[PDB]
Amino acid sequence: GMDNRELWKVLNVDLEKHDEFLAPVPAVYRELFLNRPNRPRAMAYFDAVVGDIHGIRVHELYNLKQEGKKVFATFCVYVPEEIINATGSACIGLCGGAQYTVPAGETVLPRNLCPLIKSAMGFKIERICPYFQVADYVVGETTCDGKKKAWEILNEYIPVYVMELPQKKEERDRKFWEEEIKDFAQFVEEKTGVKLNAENLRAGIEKINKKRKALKRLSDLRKHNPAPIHGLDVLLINQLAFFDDPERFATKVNELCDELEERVAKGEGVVSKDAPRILITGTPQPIPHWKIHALIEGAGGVVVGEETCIGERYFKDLVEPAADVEGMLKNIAARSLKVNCACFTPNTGRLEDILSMVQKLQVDGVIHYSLQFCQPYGVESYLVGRELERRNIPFLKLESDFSEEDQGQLKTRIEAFLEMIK
Amino acid sequence: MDNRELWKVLNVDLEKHDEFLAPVPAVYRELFLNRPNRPRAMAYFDAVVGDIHGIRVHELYNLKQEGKKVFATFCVYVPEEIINATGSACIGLCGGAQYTVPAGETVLPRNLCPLIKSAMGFKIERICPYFQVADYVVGETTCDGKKKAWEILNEYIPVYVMELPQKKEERDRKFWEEEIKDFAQFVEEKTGVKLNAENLRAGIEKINKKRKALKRLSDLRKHNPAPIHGLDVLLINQLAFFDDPERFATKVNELCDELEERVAKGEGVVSKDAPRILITGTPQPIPHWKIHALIEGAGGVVVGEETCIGERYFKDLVEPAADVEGMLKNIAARSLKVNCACFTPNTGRLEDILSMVQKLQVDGVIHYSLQFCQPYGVESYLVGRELERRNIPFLKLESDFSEEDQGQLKTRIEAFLEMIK
Amino acid sequence: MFAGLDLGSTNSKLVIIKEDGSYTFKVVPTRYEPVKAGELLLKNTGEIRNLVVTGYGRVAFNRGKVVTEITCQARGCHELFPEVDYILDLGGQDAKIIKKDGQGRVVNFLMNDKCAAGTGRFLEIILTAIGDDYRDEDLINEENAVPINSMCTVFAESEVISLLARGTSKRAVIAGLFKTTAKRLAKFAESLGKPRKLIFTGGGAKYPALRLFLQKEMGVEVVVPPEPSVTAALGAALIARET
Amino acid sequence: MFAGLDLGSTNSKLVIIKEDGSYTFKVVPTRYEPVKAGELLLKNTGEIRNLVVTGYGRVAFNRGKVVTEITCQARGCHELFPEVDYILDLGGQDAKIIKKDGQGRVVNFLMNDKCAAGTGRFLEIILTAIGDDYRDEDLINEENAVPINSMCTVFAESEVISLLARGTSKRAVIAGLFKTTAKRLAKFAESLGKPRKLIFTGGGAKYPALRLFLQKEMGVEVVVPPEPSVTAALGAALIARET
Ligand SMILES: Nc1ncnc2c1ncn2[C@@H]1O[C@H](COP(=O)(O)OP(=O)(O)NP(=O)(O)O)[C@@H](O)[C@H]1O
Ligand SMILES: Nc1ncnc2c1ncn2[C@@H]1O[C@H](COP(=O)(O)OP(=O)(O)NP(=O)(O)O)[C@@H](O)[C@H]1O
Ligand code: SF4
Ligand SMILES: [Mg+2]
Ligand SMILES: [Mg+2]
Ligand SMILES: [N+]
Ligand SMILES: [N+]
Ligand SMILES: [N+]
Ligand SMILES: [N+]
Ligand SMILES: [N+]
Repeated sequence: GMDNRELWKVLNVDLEKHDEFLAPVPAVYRELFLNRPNRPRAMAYFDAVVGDIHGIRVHELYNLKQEGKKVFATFCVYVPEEIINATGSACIGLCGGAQYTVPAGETVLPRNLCPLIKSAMGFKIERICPYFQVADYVVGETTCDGKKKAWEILNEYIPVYVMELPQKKEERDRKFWEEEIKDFAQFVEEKTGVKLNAENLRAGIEKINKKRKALKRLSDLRKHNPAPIHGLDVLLINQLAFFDDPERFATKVNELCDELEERVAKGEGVVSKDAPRILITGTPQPIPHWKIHALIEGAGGVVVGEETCIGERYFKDLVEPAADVEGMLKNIAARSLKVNCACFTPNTGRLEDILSMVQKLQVDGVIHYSLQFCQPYGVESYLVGRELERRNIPFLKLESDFSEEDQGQLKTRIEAFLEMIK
Repeated sequence: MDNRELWKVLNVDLEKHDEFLAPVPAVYRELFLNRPNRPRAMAYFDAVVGDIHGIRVHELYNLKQEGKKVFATFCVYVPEEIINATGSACIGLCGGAQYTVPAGETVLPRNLCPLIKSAMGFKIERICPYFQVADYVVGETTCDGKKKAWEILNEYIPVYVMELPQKKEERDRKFWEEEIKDFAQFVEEKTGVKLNAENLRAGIEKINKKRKALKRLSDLRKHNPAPIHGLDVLLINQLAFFDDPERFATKVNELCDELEERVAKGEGVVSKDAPRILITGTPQPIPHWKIHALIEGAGGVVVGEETCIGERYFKDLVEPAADVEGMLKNIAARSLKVNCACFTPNTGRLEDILSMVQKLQVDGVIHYSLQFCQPYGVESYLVGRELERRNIPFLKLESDFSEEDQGQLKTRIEAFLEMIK
Repeated sequence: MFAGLDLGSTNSKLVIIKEDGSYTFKVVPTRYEPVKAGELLLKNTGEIRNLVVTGYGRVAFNRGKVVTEITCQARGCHELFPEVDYILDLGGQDAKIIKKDGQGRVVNFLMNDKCAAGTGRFLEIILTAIGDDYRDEDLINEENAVPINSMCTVFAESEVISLLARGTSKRAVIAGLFKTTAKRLAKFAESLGKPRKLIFTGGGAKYPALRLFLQKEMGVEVVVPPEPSVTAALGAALIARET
Repeated sequence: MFAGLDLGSTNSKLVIIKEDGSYTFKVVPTRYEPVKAGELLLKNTGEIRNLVVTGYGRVAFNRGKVVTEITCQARGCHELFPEVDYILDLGGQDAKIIKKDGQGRVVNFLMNDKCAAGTGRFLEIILTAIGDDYRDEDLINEENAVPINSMCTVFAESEVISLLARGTSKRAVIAGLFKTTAKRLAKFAESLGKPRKLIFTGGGAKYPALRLFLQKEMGVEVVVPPEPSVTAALGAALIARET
């Protein structure tokens, strides 16, 4: 209420547009989450985060800045959270998920561009997002065309440091990325005034590793039959990983896993054992882009995994320890390069990841979902679908944007798929 | 008949190829042959178009019978100099035809750049004798659509993918030098011809001579009244990508000789009150003539093209070096001077635009980019804003290879010409 | 006795199967109110043992068993053409290509992408605006079917405006629209494999010129149900009976 | 004796300025035949000393001096609002933002991109189909206006179908359509600079809910010509007089 509103004032949030943006969220969350039965008790923490999504955490970040720490905003899992957190500064991922801000983003971006990019740009331009308002810096990356060229525009509103990611994973590329990581470490040191040493870099690695491990633990529990948790709840948790305090977040995820282990031990789940188990693959689904999971699970399926960067690509790979800073930096670089994003060529590891997940999670069908005008994942979906069909794995290709009201079109396609694979 | 036998040997789909080529002569008639005041030296290029899938395709086929190779490329960054050093041929096959877009869409998204969809469709349908005679494709990691399409195209023809960096700092220049060295080894392997100081200097000289001839033609367009319509220069720059470099350079220089005579008499193709237009943006591959034809059909004259079928192709020449290592370094440096929007930032391109507006005495800039081209589409915002700050009239257009949106484009273009008169 | 209700984006259809196996059918415009259209169709229909509801409006209709139009279209067309494995359904908002097995069960399917939505309605609107007063066979032989952008109805409408604004014949534009649509639909209908023969159904199949252009583009026989509007509803009715 | 003729995609308009400076106007639907509409417009007019023709049909008409609707719209709006520098023209196919100087001369302009074509005609189509017989006061009074996709008329039609299929109120859908259109237009109208005041013209400016939603989104003063349909044709007639 009042205390949040004063914080948003100090951050120069456009209060009226911000209220208009948030106004319909509680009803959606009530329909898609709170009114859905059989959710684990340990979801209460995450529900309360969503209920104060622009409150307590934004206060925490504001207070860190008053202590002399910094807030770095990121848009890609390749940016090394470990280096930022080693300094005591904060890393928040601000990938856009909201249609509200897309027209504002289109004042400086083409309308035939990925909505993730357009939405994030609109949040900054309209001063609608308290997290974007509290951020000191943006760390960008040379991934897709839209993001790469959008950074040049965004820099007029907030300083953007652009990391150059290579486009292959040969030895020359691995060495190139190692150097980009070292350059970024130096930029972080300069901006925070905190030198990286063996102690604080090891601690930053351990903190982010602990977060990834908790999400890996949650992902493994979804292999059980019946599914002990709906996929929409796990998507929410993976979305919130990008904003929350890493230590608190990991603790709350592990508390959920303890509850889910009790369900598994009694054979309790959220669906019948005959409900179709679905793997999602494609682009990240940033908060509050809940549509695809909601439609699948409202049609009686259960999503048991996400091969995306808000999902398995985020948490699968942990940093290997090393005794000195030089070795830790090389291992941080190596961790991120294990991420099999479609911006790399070839990206044959992603297909192998998909096929492995189909077996590990005992999946009945694969839904490949990518955002409209995402060319990296849109183009690659052809080879993915061709291999899955060769292996007789049911496959459905879906595309959409952040506009919520193409429900009927998506529902018919999803339900026809579930009917087919039943 | 000799052409038809060649196409059969190349495994062209003869019926679809005929269907594709059926409307072309009438369009060329309307937009080129029946247009008055064209230089006499256009006759050579008109003849090339007239037999676009004949003489040159024969020459390429005969090259392969002698053990040389044909490399197909889609970007100005691929080093023509290294391929030609070995006696093999380099041809640029960027797509410019709606006919093949649906075929490309069998394996590519419909929301993708039509250059890419059209090129893919040409190979899939076996419509294009140049694509059918090619031994290899040399792809490059530029835009997202091309980079990911190479993975699909490799199923139809072997694709070698060069990794271009995305910035131009020292680490990037070293990286690209190493890519050029790796590519050289690939050409040596496929051709069996080892590069030496002699044949690499010769390859450089050959392509430099082609670029220098196109630079000479570009410079002559600064005169008022314009001595040549821009539509004719676009065609020449398009044919530069698959004609023989020696013969092509000779015919371009012969054209320049004739244009020099026009200038010496103050003769032009338009009144001198006609608005002079700079096009900037994406390449316009053959036969994507629409935008030039509409501008010049509305009374304007295009006097330059800041595009890779245009100034970005020929502006930069390779500097000499004494040995093979130095020459490869200089070939890499030449290509990395090209200010493509796939680099960040791309401030050099804005400098090029401003310099061209002054030198060519331009009244207005038309930024034309193909639908769904995201590098140039996004960059258009900063370009337009800076030209605003410098009081240069600016019109952003986008389109695809379909022809019947002329009514929309005409109104935008004609309102722009009215505004800047 | 067993009823199938297809509440489509443009038209609503009801098929009732009796105990003898006979069936009757009714079609009404949906008028964007599928609850009203469904109750209208069901007016005075007697005592129904089972009802299946399909189409867009199935989400709102408050009784009957819900089944997607993909599954129903496969079952209905199988009753008519058990020997043909591929079905193209062109409606007002969606296009559907379906491959079925020897029991009319769905083996694979694909529906139009987002940019391809609304082809049927666009043809309906454009024909109303410009094309009622023309022979069907004068389109098939029209020598100058103008190419029209295949991207979407926005781009096509833009080109139609420019074409008629510069004096192009109405008939040449209509033929161009049908030819371009048939070409896109031919590639679409091969998405699941190359059919040896194709069932073409839905309201879009009632345009005789479209069917002939589609057949020529595909190079295989295209068969059209005697009443292509109601084949999905028939499928729904058969599923109602089989459950 | 000075005539301006605007042959638009949807309607054709004729303005005639007398020697005294007074003027009359005539408006008829184009019906996809600009030449016929303009000839119907000009019959029984008396002899015209000078004519300027603008709009989609201007070339095909092959009479008078041809000027684009950008220049004509600037001239006509300047006669009515010499002190407002920005003009938003929403027609049936194209949307235009124009910046003019103190003398009425165009200093910059922008028209819709390809995906934004046809907004006005879509609104006309959907209103008749949905059925629009509530007053605008209902629309601005609507507390649950549904956000509809702002991409294009294809995606928006798909959502209207989904929304009505689910039982959403037609008033909530119609309100949402005007509101989203007003939001897109407001951002479009700031393309050449943020106006302190805006002229809103074209047939799009005849929708009362859209005017009000647009003004609220803009946050600045909006003025609307007495007859927004004809201001482009008035500009043509003023050009015809001055030349
Ligand atoms: N005489 C006609 N009158 C109206 N529509 C016609 C006619 N002939 C063909 N059609 C086409 O029939 C289409 C409607 O077919 P229909 O199968 O009833 O669609 P639907 O099931 O209501 N919509 P959908 O939700 O996409 O499956 C229209 O969009 C027209 O293109
Ligand atoms: N009562 C109404 N009846 C019809 N159209 C209306 C009405 N009220 C508003 N309109 C709008 O007026 C638009 C047509 O405006 P108009 O300015 O005449 O377009 P135009 O000039 O013919 N076409 P354009 O070529 O794009 O400039 C329609 O598309 C509707 O959206
Ligand atoms: S206007 Fe056409 S191409 Fe553009 S988004 Fe809409 S459907 Fe797709
Ligand atoms: Mg239907
Ligand atoms: Mg108009
Ligand atoms: N519950
Ligand atoms: N390597
Ligand atoms: N082949
Ligand atoms: N550098
Ligand atoms: N078969």
